Amino acid sequence: DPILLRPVDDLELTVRSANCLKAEAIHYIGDLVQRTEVELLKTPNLGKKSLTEIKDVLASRGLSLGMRLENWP
Amino acid sequence: FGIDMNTDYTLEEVGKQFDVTRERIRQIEAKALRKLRHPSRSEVLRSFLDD
Repeated sequence: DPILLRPVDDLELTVRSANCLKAEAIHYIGDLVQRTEVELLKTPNLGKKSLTEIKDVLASRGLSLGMRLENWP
Repeated sequence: FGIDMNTDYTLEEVGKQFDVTRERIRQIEAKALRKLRHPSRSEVLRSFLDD
């Protein structure tokens, strides 16, 4: 899908989450959604609000965490 | 700009309207522009630039 290879640039996220994901260094979401909840809570200095925001931006476009992919990217 | 009003205003008149210096107003304008530049608020907008 073109969108999970669409950068976190275009998630319309807040810059706090920007710092979190820059630390994690996940540019596209095709590997983002295979990661679980604790794999996101392994973030440096990241808590409930930013992660609820990221699940918000996922379920705005019809996705979430934990999904499985094949030959990605 | 003059968007849907009378005369556009300099930054200082705007800071007057919000009790800020013009630098505060430049920060606000730049942040709003950066927000709008991204698609999902800008797909149709940039399509108005038909080229």
